[PDB]
Amino acid sequence: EIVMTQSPVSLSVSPGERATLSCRASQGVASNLAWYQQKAGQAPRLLIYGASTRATGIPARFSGSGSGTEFTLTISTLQSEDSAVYYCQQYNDRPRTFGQGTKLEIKRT
Amino acid sequence: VYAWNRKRISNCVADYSVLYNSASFSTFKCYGVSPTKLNDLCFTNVYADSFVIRGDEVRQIAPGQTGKIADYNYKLPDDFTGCVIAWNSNNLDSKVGGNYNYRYRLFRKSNLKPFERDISTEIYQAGSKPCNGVEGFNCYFPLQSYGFQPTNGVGYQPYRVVVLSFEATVCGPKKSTNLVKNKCVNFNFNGLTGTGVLTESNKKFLPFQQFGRDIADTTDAVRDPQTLEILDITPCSFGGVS
Amino acid sequence: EVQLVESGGGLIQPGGSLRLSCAASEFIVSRNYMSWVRQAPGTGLEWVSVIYPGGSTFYADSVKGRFTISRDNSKNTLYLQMDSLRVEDTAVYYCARDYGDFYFDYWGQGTLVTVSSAS
Repeated sequence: EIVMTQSPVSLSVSPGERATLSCRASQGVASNLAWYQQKAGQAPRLLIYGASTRATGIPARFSGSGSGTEFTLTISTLQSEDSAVYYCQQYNDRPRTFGQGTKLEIKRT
Repeated sequence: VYAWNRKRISNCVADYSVLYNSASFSTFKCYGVSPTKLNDLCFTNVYADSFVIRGDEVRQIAPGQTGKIADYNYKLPDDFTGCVIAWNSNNLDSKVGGNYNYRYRLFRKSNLKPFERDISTEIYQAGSKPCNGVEGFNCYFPLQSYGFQPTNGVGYQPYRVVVLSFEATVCGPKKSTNLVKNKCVNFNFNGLTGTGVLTESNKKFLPFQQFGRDIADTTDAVRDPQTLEILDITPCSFGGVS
Repeated sequence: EVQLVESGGGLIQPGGSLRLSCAASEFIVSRNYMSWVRQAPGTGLEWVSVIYPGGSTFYADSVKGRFTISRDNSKNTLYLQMDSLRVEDTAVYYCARDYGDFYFDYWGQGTLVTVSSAS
């Protein structure tokens, strides 16, 4: 199976800096990736499906792309409601394995 | 695969060992009858169901299987006569960036009956609202498209699969030897079994009728069903000894 | 109204049995594609099982043979009976509606099961 790994496992970023998150896929998938966002005690929404399309109401802030063995999500202007858990999940291999979660928070005073 | 092409094959002679020995086919295993001995058996009508799938679900082309393709695109009966031919088609059916002409029924109302055809692209009802022909939330298109690349994995590649289904005219080839003259042979011409020596004859057979006969009916002459010449049949030298 | 409300969690002995439920809203359990997923801390989010329209029950290789799923068609409910629970099975379980076997469209709130030698 594809065992997921997030390299930036914890990233503290200023309120609007165009932050960069990533994962690597341990096997070879063409563009079979979806990005997920789980908020604090909330339902984990999809962000990106097919690694290049924004599904429904997903803004132009999210410019996630990547292929093969390196995948990257770009968050642009960083409202404080984006301080959440970012997953990446493949489409190709049964059983489906989610990402380990990227903990993104915004530093305050 | 959802618009799976079915060809009726009737009133001809079918050759199956050429398909068995070609070695261009990845999966060739047969249910109901061995591939060697389905050439000496024969049927009434032969159905050829051709499609292109992804190669990872070729186990789903089998009697009594579960999955998207077996239950919503092409269903096999349990009492299945005939079998499955599977071979790779990555150099023709897969294009760079995605060949998306091939589609499969991702959603349906129920499972299929064996040998059922579905072409209807009516909008699916995942939830409860009048979808009214348009696409929207819980109102999806029931067909999902195959994504074919030339750089992907081997089972995740397009595979051409042709399934032959059996059920009486469609009977196969027949040849053993040459014709054998002036020696005792226990011949078999079209099914008539007789023993004797075959000789050149002067009996001017009329062009329609096949084999000769005499008074106190014995099949003393024959034309061959093979090359159309005339052969006397003489009984095989049976005298007593003193 | 999209709701997937879950129940059946609680503390059980390692080697005991329990039963889950996922009441669905506005769509049909027995005719749509959904899945049972788990989340435990330290580990990632993990797929456990998926269930089709009528279809077949597909399990993870770790829990194959142990969990079972038997959807009950009296209402929009989805169950999972848990037998022979190991020590690593402390997780919150979520019922998640799928787009076939591609991607998790919707999720529940999850019911969390803790298994331990305590009270």
